[PDB]
Amino acid sequence: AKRKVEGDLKLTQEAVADLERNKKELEQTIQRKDKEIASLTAKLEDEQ
Amino acid sequence: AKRKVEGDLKLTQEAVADLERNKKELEQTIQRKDKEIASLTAKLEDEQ
Repeated sequence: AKRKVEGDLKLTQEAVADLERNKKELEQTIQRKDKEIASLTAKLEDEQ
Repeated sequence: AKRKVEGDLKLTQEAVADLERNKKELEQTIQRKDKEIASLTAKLEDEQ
């Protein structure tokens, strides 16, 4: 049994490294959509 | 040796779930911003 518990822990850890892979593939979208509105919501009121 | 590792899974599962609860809000803020940028590209073009 201890083996099963350890296996579950390993699987949960696998989910977390991947959860680093999610959180950095998403934070790039945070910065990219930040610079787009910093381009657009600057230029929209100017073209207003 | 089994006993302390059983608690370590309880530690690591919620730390996974905390990022997994941070996973859905991080999509949610992008889903909050997925719509307006595709909207303002029309609005900037309609005013232009």
